[PDB]
Amino acid sequence: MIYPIFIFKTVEGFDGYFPDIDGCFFAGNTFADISKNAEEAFAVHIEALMNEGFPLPSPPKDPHRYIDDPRLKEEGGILGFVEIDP
Amino acid sequence: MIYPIFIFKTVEGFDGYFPDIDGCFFAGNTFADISKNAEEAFAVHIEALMNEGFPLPSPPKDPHRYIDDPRLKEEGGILGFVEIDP
Amino acid sequence: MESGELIKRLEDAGWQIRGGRKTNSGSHVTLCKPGVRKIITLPYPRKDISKGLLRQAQKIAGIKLS
Amino acid sequence: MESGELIKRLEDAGWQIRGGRKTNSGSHVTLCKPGVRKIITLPYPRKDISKGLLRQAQKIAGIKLS
Repeated sequence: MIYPIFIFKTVEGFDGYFPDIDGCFFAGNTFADISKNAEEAFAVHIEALMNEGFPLPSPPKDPHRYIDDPRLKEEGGILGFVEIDP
Repeated sequence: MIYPIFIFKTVEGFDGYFPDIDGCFFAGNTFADISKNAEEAFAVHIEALMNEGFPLPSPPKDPHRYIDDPRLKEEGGILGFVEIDP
Repeated sequence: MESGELIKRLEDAGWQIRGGRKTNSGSHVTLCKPGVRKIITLPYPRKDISKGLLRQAQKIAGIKLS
Repeated sequence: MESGELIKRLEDAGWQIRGGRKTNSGSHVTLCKPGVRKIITLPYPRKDISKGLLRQAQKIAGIKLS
């Protein structure tokens, strides 16, 4: 399944988070690096939610929800896509 | 190859274009359509250019170079990027 | 605005339908303009088109947005 | 601000490290805070963290980071 990520430029390369998964952050030096790191972050994060009994995120929303997300505008965020297979 | 894309809302879903590829437009309805349809529009566009023997678009900029693009600000668009490979 | 009206605005600006192309999500229309070595690739058919897209279409093709 | 600095600020705010798992040369740490039904997942080490990330981290942790 294709997931949206919000990413931001750093000195090393990029970092960001899943806008649908509160608290799930990741980073990488190249786009290939940060997509790998994001998948890793995803897996570690979902398993923690399930272990703790916290709400699990839902699949990606309507495109309007991302186009209207002020976090992109605020800090020089870019929308990316990662394939994740649970 | 990494290509920046600009994304805007329609009633239906979204549309947009490749800022580094004049004339290359795409659209869709669901979140999953964004990267998929962007990539198909690219394939259609480049193949047409090559069929006619027209000049190919100049190489794409790094996505973060478009972060302050007034076209995004003026019509409520967001900056994305897709990875394109043969 | 729909795909059809955009295409006719492009024709008004001297562009011509080159042909359709079909891939694994929907179809596309390509256009060309005589004496110009460029292509416009449009998603088709669409019931609505963003002001963002239209502004860029004007930028590249010189259509009226009216 | 480094990954490690951000982690310590979270600990100061009462977030607790649950452990960390091996990764593309680095790792990811998860944190939870008693009474909060959120997880924070961070890559480490990172020499620099974007203001975009920090801003979102502020929202999840409910503190400023500066």
